[PDB]
Amino acid sequence: KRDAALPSWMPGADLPGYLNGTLPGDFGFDPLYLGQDPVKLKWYAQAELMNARFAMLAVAGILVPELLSNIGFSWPGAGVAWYDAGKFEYFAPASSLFGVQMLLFAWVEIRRYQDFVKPGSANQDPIFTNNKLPDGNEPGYPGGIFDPFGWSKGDIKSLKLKEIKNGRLAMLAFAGFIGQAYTTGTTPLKNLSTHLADPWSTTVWQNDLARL
Amino acid sequence: RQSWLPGSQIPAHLDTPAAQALAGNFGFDPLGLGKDPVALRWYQQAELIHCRTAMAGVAGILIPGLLTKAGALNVPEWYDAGKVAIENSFAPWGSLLAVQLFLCGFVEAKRWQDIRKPGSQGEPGSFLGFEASLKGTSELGYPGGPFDPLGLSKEADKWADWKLKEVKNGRLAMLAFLGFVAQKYATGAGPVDNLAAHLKDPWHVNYATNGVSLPFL
Amino acid sequence: VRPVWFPGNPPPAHLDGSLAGDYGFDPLFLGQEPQTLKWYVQAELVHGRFAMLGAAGIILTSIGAKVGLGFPEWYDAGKVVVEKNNIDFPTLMVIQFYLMGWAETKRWYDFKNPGSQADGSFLGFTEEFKGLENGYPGGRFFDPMGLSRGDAAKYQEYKQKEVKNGRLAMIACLGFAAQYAATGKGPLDNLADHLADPNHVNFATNGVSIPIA
Amino acid sequence: SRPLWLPGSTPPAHLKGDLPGDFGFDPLGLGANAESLKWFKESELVHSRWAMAAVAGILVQEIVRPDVFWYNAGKEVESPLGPLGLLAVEFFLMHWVEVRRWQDLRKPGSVDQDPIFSQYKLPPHEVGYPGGVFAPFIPGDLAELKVKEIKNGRLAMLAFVGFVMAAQVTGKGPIAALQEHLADPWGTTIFSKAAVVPGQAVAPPCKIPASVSYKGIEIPTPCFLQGLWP
Ligand code: CHL
Ligand code: CHL
Ligand code: CLA
Ligand code: CLA
Ligand SMILES: CC(/C=C/C=C(C)/C=C/[C@@]12O[C@]1(C)C[C@@H](O)CC2(C)C)=C\C=C\C=C(C)\C=C\C=C(C)\C=C\[C@@]12O[C@]1(C)C[C@@H](O)CC2(C)C
Repeated sequence: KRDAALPSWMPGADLPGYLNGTLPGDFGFDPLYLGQDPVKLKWYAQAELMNARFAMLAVAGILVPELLSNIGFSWPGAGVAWYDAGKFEYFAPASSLFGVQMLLFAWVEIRRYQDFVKPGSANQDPIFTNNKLPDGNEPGYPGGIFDPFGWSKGDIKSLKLKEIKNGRLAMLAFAGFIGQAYTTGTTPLKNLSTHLADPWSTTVWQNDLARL
Repeated sequence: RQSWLPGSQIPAHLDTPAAQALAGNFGFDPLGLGKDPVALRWYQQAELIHCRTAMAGVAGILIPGLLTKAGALNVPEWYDAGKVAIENSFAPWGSLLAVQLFLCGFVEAKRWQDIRKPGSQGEPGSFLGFEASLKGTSELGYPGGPFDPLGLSKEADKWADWKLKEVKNGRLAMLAFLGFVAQKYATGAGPVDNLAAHLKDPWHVNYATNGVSLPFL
Repeated sequence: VRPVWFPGNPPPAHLDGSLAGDYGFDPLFLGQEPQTLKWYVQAELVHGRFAMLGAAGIILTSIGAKVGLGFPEWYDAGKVVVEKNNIDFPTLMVIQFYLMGWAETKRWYDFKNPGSQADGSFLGFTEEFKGLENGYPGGRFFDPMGLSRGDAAKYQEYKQKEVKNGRLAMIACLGFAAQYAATGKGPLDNLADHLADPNHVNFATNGVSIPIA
Repeated sequence: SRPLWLPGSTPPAHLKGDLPGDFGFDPLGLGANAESLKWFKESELVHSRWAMAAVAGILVQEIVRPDVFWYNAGKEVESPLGPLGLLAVEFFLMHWVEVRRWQDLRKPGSVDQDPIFSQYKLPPHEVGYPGGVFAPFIPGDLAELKVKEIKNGRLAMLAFVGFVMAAQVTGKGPIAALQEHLADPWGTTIFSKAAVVPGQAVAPPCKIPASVSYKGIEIPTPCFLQGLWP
């Protein structure tokens, strides 16, 4: 039932009709029919954006710090694996940092949720009432102060597709960090160097068979 | 029409519009226990209370157990916690239990009287202004009001799905607790210890080799 | 008019010749009631198909043992497999009744309610579990080559072959048990001994079958 | 109307000479169902094309590399890429190629487009005969060439089976085994080395080791249905 002009995750396949192509990154992939219900699909679309944008920040926050250390840049946190950052000594105890984090994230997340329930109802600054986001925004794409450079005024449809594509790739990358670190016990870029050193004897088959 | 046993004859008393409006109706009543409509209404309340208590109880055994294994917490086995807690307690278990019966008895009595006369606990003047919030909703077993702080039940388009999830997880939790009791006697270890032992060697560590469940073999 | 098991005797009324392998043999009238006959038709086919698998499995492994490829005798295979491979017998027994219980129960409730297993309740599969006839499932899973979906006349011929080979296998399996009890040897040890001296090595000289001899 | 596998016989009803290489041979009636025949027709071409390349490949290996037995070529070959490196590349490349071929069979015309370069597409074609880039040169009539392909293909399928059983019975490559036949034709046939009569069965011994040690593991190497050998 899906339009044949739309791109497909499996060329030639007959895909569900409810994925009509409005959402970005709509390739008709839903073999388990999780998004069949329109009410749940609405929630999943936002959840995909949220997990996708945190994954992109997280992946960039795990490679660049490791890349800089390998280059030679020196700073107190250099050379610390992403899975050992918790034990590192910061200016404040980790417990107090977590407490501040939840209070700050309670404010912004409840503001974001208010918009999802009633879009356009959280666009106004509560203190400096003059400030406000433009009235045309949609859930998940605030704009206004969140888009200071005005990129959203261009080809928005292409930009949203680029965002979700990079986001889906970042989500897989973070899942790779968990699996690779758990099985190899080393940082992701060290794993890449091992693979490039001898690609033909460093596959997951080679590595896991040895550990078997 | 989803059934617990595809191709079997669904009981007639579970195919009525009233019965099919119950959450989790898969046509399962081989003993005909719910054949009487009045009894089915009472047993539906019993299933919800067992579901919700089992879910809270099993979560109070499984989550602390998993965290204890991970080292986040240090909680004893569910079957030893009562003794450990009472030693460091401020009251003997007899006085602790008696207070529990008084407090539980009071709220259970109010729920009991609501089953017999739905909405009757909203009788003006009975409670100190709070009776208005004790009328419940149009469905027995779903009080709402102060019992639903986030107001998730107000979403009509999601109401049927919420109820099905509750009964499905509730039925699963009840079987999990029955599994904990059986596995405690069969193996003499904790539920997470049983899970780890099975995963270590699934084909040699199970109930067919515990020496209790299958005596004929 | 059709050939019968006892030439000259008319076939019974309830055996009208439509079923495969119908030779009018029911001297005890066990299948007189039509609903009982349908159940028995499936029972004969399930027995026959299990016996055909058992006869072929016993024969093949017996050949391997005879030509010295290291196979055990069918009456010793169970012990050798569990001990050699370190398999818990009760665990294997439980898995067997899970898998057979699932397949048998679905077959059971298709007999009680034909086509009831094709509603999509099992993982969404619909047509593969509809069934074609009593005791003849058909479909893409049970008949992947669609030999029941081609020539109707050819299909009826295969039904006659299946039941006849099935009855022969059931008799053969009874022979394996009786011959092992009488001789204590494997099926092809018995065959080899008979061929060496047919006149003097047979059931009449084994010291068991004819006790008065 | 057409030559038959058994001259003087009547072909089955479901075979009418439409397909290339149709000589009315289907004694068991496996192709009576139309849907089955479409799958079997595709399968026969794939088996035949694989067998033709393999038979040609084995023959050239023996001539070019007479010192290596094709049956042992799996373990004797040593390359830097290693065992699992080679297998990983083969798995992914074959998975892509086979799924695309498979999709055309299910839904013809749906995988004729080049995924990467949008200007390249396969012209419409029959299932199993993808023209275009796959067929830059067609020497003559397709109908005649399709018959030639399947006839040579059915011969190569039997040839490969002959290579396997000859190798297991003689331990020699196809050409070496042939020269053994020519030296003593009356004492080298399968009849000359095997026989079964009531009371005695004589079979040749499997000339392939029961197991092979390969880079620290043991690979079983059983003869095919040895217990059933004549
Ligand atoms: C996306 C979320 C997220 C993820 C995936 C992780 C993942 C991880 N954190 Mg991290 N954290 C995350 C958010 C946060 N962490 C922390 C604070 C910490 C701390 C303080 C520690 C970790 C550690 C760990 C690791 C736990 C496994 C381990 O080694 O156990 C075994 C545990 C240990 C060997 C640690 C023993 C000493 C430790 C001081 C004991 C107390 C630890 C706390 C109970 C941690 C509580 C974390 C909670 C609040 C998220 C793992 C790599 C641990 C680590 O890096 O270990 C090498 C660690 O010590 N995290 C905060 C608060 C700012 C977070 C806020 O969002
Ligand atoms: C058409 C495929 C094919 C065929 C017919 C053969 C045939 C043979 N190989 Mg060769 N090989 C084949 C592919 C490959 N081989 C090898 C690597 C080897 C080695 C290392 C050895 C052989 C050996 C042998 C011989 C005996 C093997 C045996 O009895 O194993 C018994 C059967 C098994 C051990 C396993 C059977 C597996 C199953 C039939 C198929 C599994 C399919 C996969 C799960 C699919 C996914 C993977 C992808 C790539 C398709 C025999 C001549 C042995 C030899 O030379 O002996 C003298 C030997 O030592 N082969 C590779 C890796 C590059 C292959 C890749 O395709
Ligand atoms: C985002 C994609 C991505 C990438 C680029 C890599 C890259 C690498 N992985 Mg990782 N991995 C990923 C995801 C990824 N992984 C995920 C999701 C998991 C969880 C299952 C793992 C689990 C894992 C293990 C357990 C191991 C590696 C290892 C490796 C190395 C290659 C050898 C190997 O066995 O790979 C196997 C990798 C996979 C089977 C991942 C398949 C799934 C991804 C998403 C496929 C994407 C394909 C697509 C065409 C894009 C690829 C190219 C693009 C990024 C430019 C290399 C450093 C090995 C290593 O560290 O060697 C030193 C190793 O042992 N990975
Ligand atoms: C079924 C196909 C097949 C397979 C699986 C093999 C397998 C093998 N061959 Mg053989 N071979 C084949 C066909 C095949 N051959 C054909 C058709 C020919 C005739 C040209 C040969 C000629 C040949 C020779 C002369 C030799 C082998 C050797 C080998 C071995 C080492 C291969 C190697 O080092 O590759 C390394 C691979 C490369 C350097 C790159 C190869 C790239 C090719 C040319 C691309 C082909 C594309 C084509 C479209 C594929 C069609 C596949 C299929 C549909 C037919 C290995 C056992 C060697 C041997 O015996 O070693 C002990 C050896 O000396 N083969
Ligand atoms: C309430 C419940 C469990 C409650 C558990 C609690 C509070 C546990 C609390 C604690 O653990 C903590 C947290 C911490 C520990 O340190 C201490 C304790 C105090 C131990 C289980 C119910 C468990 C209930 C179960 C298992 C009921 C099963 C019923 C079945 C199968 C009925 C089937 C049928 O009736 C039908 C539906 C239809 C008929 O036609 C046919 C038949 C077959 C009769």
